Amino acid sequence: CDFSEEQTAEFKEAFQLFDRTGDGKILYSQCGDVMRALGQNPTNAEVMKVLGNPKSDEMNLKTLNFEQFLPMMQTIAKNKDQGCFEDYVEGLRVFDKEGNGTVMGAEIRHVLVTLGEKMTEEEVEQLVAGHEDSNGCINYEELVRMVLSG
Amino acid sequence: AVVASSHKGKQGPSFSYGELEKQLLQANPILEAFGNAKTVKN
Repeated sequence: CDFSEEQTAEFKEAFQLFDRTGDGKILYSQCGDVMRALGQNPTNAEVMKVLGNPKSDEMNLKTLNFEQFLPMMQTIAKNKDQGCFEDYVEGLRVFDKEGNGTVMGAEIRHVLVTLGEKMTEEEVEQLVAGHEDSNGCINYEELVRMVLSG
Repeated sequence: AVVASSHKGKQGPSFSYGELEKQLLQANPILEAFGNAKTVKN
């Protein structure tokens, strides 16, 4: 394990902060978003690639002790390093149909809802810093920095 | 007429044509009535 005693202690203290129903554990459906909130950002698929069960009775029923959660978090902490600022800026540069930073909200909504795993009509509203009127014009450069800091 | 449709803001056979488009898609039966006949081939 790569984590120090202080880091493991910090993870325990963080694990204790969640308003769980006294399970003393963490649900397999929830643990992905816990790991996201507390540190590195895995994909929806990665939560299975860490050798968590890809099929089950229910992901809300499946649940893990800290002893099982810690290595699951450690492996992505070590092996799931996210892209560079240059990489995300390049991605958005290739995406941007206006080729000037000022992307259209409808196109952003398309590449989050339609492509990949479907991001919800509640998520997108909390992600988009601007608004989607008849213009829909928003600058991606702010958004890339926002998610880089996330 | 479907793909190049104008949108003011954002089934099966049905589609909401604009004023110009609805007339354009109605030009066909008008021209066909004045310009078509029946032959052994067609």
